[PDB]
Amino acid sequence: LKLEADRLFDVKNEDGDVIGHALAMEGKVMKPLHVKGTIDHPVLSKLKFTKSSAYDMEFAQLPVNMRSEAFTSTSGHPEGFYNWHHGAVQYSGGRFTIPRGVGGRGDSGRPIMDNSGRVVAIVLGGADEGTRTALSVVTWNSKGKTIKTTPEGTEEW
Repeated sequence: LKLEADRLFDVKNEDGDVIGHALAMEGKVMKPLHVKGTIDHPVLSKLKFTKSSAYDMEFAQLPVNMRSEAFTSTSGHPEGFYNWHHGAVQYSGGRFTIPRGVGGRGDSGRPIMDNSGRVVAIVLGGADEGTRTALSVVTWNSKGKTIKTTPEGTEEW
């Protein structure tokens, strides 16, 4: 059996469709800015969100309590395979890549993470490079600063 904390939340549209996800990580609730909807959570949906347009990110501070049920980011990540909801992701030459036909609407927001459980990046969109989809993500470098990879022809999910 799998018992996993309160970290990934649904973001629904007007009639209720899941159009994206929001995550608890490093003391903040966060979600892609382009995802226009409401976080499906009684406490989280009422918080005041700060807009970070240069990274397609929108974040608010995790309530003192929820602070323990949260992910953790990680700077150092070599090439190789990673994990995500739909299976194995793939860091290769500075860009993550998943098979064609896997990514789609509602997949923006979910984390890509290692085997140790640290979040490497968060998904935003994808540009199809023939047989694999290159991912557009918010990732982070050695001295903290977050980077924002965006492939050519990326259509945000």
